[PDB]
Amino acid sequence: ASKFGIGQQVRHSLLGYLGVVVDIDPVAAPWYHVVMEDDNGLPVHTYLAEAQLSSELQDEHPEQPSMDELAQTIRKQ
Amino acid sequence: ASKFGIGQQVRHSLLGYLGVVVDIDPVAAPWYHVVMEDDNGLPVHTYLAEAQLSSELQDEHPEQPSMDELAQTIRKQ
Amino acid sequence: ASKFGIGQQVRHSLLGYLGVVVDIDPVAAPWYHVVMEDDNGLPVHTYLAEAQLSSELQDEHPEQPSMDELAQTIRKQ
Repeated sequence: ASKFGIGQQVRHSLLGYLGVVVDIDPVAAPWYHVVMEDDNGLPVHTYLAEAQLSSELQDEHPEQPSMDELAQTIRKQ
Repeated sequence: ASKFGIGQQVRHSLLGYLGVVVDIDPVAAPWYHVVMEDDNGLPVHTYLAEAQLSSELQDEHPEQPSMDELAQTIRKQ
Repeated sequence: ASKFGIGQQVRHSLLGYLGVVVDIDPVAAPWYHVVMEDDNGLPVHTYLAEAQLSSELQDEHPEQPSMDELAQTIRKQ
């Protein structure tokens, strides 16, 4: 029903930014609420169609620790 | 009561970014929740006063299809 | 229980952007929903851990009036 899950680290298929899925909106694919670090590194709330997202393989990002921190935190909230 | 409507394509009166109104907050004008593509092209959730927004005339944006996609989708959700 | 309050002007401890706390998420410190102006000056919704935030001293920002406007408005909504 949903390709990506809440708390999963994802990347923008086009721009390649790192982010975390924080919510999903149903009703052909669903939209995703994802907190995503931009150019500067601001954890910015974005609204992205499922086709704009790709799974992030790595679980550790030393350059972007806050996104690892976010993913772990959300996976419990 | 509200100058702009949910699902309407708008532009930032100053910066000129393209966006879509996704929600409105009442109580002199109201604030708008609008998903708006920035420099890089991230559909970023912004919070803007009514005075910062202008109607977008065009209904078709080949350079920014996701904003057209967003507007149509929201106009049904 | 919470270091920063809703409606308080804050700065990103690292990047130094100006923003306003619009909501707080509990359950070791809490996360903050803060509307924050980026490079271009977009009032962007960001999600920040308490450790990423610092109190903003000044109450008047002539270069960024909308953040002063936001703070005052939210302190009543």
